[PDB]
Amino acid sequence: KKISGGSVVEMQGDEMTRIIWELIKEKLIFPYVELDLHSYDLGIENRDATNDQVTKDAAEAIKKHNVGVKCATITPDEKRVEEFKLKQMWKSPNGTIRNILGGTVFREAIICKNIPRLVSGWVKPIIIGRHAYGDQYRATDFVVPGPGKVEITYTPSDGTQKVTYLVHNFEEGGGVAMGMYNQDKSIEDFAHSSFQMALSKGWPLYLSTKNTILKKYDGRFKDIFQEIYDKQYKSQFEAQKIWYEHRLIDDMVAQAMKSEGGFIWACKNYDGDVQSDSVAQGYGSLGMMTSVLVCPDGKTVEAEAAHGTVTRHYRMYQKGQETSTNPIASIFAWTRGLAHRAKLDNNKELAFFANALEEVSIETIEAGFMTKDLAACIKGLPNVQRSDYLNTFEFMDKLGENLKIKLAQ
Amino acid sequence: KKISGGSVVEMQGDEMTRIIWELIKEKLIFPYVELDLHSYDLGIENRDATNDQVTKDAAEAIKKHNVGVKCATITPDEKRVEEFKLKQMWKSPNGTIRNILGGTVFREAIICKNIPRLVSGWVKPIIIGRHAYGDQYRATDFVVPGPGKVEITYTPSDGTQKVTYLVHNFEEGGGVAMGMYNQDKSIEDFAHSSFQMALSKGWPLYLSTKNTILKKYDGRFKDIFQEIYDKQYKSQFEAQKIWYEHRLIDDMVAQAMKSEGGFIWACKNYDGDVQSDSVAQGYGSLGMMTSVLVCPDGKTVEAEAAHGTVTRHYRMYQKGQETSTNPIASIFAWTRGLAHRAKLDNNKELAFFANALEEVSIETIEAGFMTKDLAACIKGLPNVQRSDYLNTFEFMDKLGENLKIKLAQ
Ligand SMILES: NC(=O)c1ccc[n+]([C@@H]2O[C@H](COP(=O)([O-])OP(=O)(O)OC[C@H]3O[C@@H](n4cnc5c(N)ncnc54)[C@H](OP(=O)(O)O)[C@@H]3O)[C@@H](O)[C@H]2O)c1
Ligand SMILES: NC(=O)c1ccc[n+]([C@@H]2O[C@H](COP(=O)([O-])OP(=O)(O)OC[C@H]3O[C@@H](n4cnc5c(N)ncnc54)[C@H](OP(=O)(O)O)[C@@H]3O)[C@@H](O)[C@H]2O)c1
Ligand SMILES: [Mg+2]
Ligand SMILES: [Mg+2]
Repeated sequence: KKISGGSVVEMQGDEMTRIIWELIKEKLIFPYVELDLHSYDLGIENRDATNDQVTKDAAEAIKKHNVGVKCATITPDEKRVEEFKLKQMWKSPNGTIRNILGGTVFREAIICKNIPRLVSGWVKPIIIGRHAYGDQYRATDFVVPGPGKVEITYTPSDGTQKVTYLVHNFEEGGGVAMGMYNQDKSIEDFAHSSFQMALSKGWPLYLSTKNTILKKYDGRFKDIFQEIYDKQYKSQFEAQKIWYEHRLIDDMVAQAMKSEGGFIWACKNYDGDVQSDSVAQGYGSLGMMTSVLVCPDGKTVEAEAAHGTVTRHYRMYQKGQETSTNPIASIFAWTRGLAHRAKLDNNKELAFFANALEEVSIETIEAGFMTKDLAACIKGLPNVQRSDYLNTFEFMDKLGENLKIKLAQ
Repeated sequence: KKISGGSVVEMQGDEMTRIIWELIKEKLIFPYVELDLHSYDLGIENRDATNDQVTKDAAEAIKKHNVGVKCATITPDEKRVEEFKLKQMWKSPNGTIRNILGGTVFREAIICKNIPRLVSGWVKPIIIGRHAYGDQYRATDFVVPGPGKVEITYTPSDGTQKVTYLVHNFEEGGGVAMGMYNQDKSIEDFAHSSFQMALSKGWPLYLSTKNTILKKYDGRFKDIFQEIYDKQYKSQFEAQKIWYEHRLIDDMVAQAMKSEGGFIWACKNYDGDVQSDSVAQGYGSLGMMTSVLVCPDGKTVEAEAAHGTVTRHYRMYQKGQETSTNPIASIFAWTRGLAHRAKLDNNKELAFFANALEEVSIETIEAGFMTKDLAACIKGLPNVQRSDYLNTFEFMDKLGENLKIKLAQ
């Protein structure tokens, strides 16, 4: 019999992931779960034929039904215009979905006992939440060709005095300057999503800033987090035996390095962008990392794999050659989206399914069945032999059958 | 029989490091090397006595004689002005010496094979250089208390052809905003010290930036490094089988994590401050890290331990309790200073001494004779027993006695 799974927006995507995506639904999901499924094809073909409007449609569909699961999509560049004869160099679907939904993106590992990390001691997930707006990413930067002054000026709407600050007087030669900003409302959303994510996963939360030097800019993030914590989350944190602390970024990267893991780490835009590439690598393959967008509203979530379409593997797949692409990240996109769906609907049976699929995936790996990327974590890439791993399809077949066995009890 | 070691400027310091400093000189340096020493007591009491003049004097002496070796010093805060009745909250001696000399600080680990790192494969040194100036550290930040526009502006010295960059029109509520800059001259210096360090150590060099988004601000860093490489350093790198490449920060932090080590990593101001704490902890104890200032002139160096005065340890020492403070970093401040003295004076015998003391230090530890911090890296802090390590004095006595053995050869 089939579990009543509810409403979910489903976004098909490109290349290697698209093939894996279909295998996941066919073999892992639809056999066990009936869904009020709203599909939008964000394949690059159907994106061009609708002028990116299927993307905006899907973002709004997530806003309406609250749970989005998305396959990796090609982000058009020049090479990709030539490739598909694209009418316009369309923007990142993730950029467009983020911008429409708001929210913070959090990256959580999938951890298996028999797969060594690069940071030996990481035994639990370090979940980085990256504040997705402003700072360096909406900066206004320029070359300073020669002598002159760079000033920054605030002009109040309430009539009162314009303020002008000298940033630097270039007396000889030139250089470089920029302005950047953040927005109180965005910082509050970032805060809300981080507090909520910590309360739902059951881990403490740390915020990193550099407020020792950026006393006003970063002080603001620190103040906003503290004041939201105090008036809206503190007592749930203590009832759950969790805490919230602000840290200096220099202390935090050191603490994360020495940690066992088991915490949420809210990062500023740039720090999240960098520190999450470090942490993912410290865990191992990107095939073991999801990327989940969590809106401030408590309700709306969008889940994907942290990696891309895996073009290189797709090229070999197009040539009739062997592939071993890790599907775990795509699977946990499904399971983590489904678990959130189940939390919204109070659906014990769906929560039970999502968790059992995670367990089947981990157990199957723990038993010796794994893709090449994972075999390389054990032996070192130069020593992997063909008998150490399964191809993509053998691995999915195995997971599909172990799942079936696990679901019978 | 003594080695003529030449001219060295020596700077005494504070607390636990100060005790260790004297021991190093008495037991490891002075029995073997005669020096034209120029001593300066940058202990906290003497800085106060001379209104921080001894710090400026020391820095002018480094300028004159080209090599400096410095013990860890107290940076005054409120609590410290109380402790010593300081007539003013004196500036960090590091930042006073750095501003006077120019130069870029580079951090290099000491690696022993029986001491595990936190990061698996790190087997060779990852030497981060930090651009010492500008960006966040000389920025102009402020709170935006309500609606209004923020604009940053460049006005050429002749007062003509002003360019205004709108950073944000804050329509509802407020936020935060910032102007920052860098300077061509400073960036060139940074490039020269990085290229020189790479060619002296015999490692390749990477420069990390975020030029995918900061196209003008960071492309300037990239362009300047590239034009100084192509004009002045390329043929030397090629003769030494060594390369220079620019990397995106996101790629670099991932590369470093996956690496076996063995490169110089030039970082921008903020990235250097952050990633060097991450890397230091990835290696283990701070007692195994030095911090060497290298001036663009090719000639002038200042060496010290990357750690501080180890105040916690010093308190135990002041109450007549046993202490175990790693002196390796202070020793490598002396050996790396003396090697640079040797390079400048073409002093084979001094060069031999420096390297032998480094070897002795590593071998002693590799043979099981070590301080508590290192025993903690092997066993885990909670599992360390007294018999797993040596106390400070026992450890120095053992080095001094292995050193004497090695010098008979
Ligand atoms: N959210 C998104 O939709 C998203 C995110 C990132 C990138 N992209 C897009 O995806 C495309 C590919 O970009 P990319 O090559 O930079 O990124 P990628 O797809 O993440 O692939 C980079 C490399 O990482 C390894 N890898 C990644 N995912 C893996 C998996 N599931 N299993 C095994 N190995 C995996 C592979 O290493 P080896 O090659 O060494 O095997 C692979 O070639 C681009 O079109 C880009 O725009 C999309
Ligand atoms: N370059 C400099 O001159 C410099 C740099 C940094 C700090 N400081 C000054 O140093 C003082 C102390 O600052 P801090 O306490 O933050 O930093 P610290 O002196 O570096 O001590 C930090 C902690 O790291 C461990 N540690 C550091 N050095 C060690 C060594 N050689 N052997 C074994 N363990 C070591 C100890 O950990 P456990 O306590 O866990 O054992 C120690 O308590 C302050 O006055 C500060 O201003 C100076
Ligand atoms: Mg990134
Ligand atoms: Mg730092």
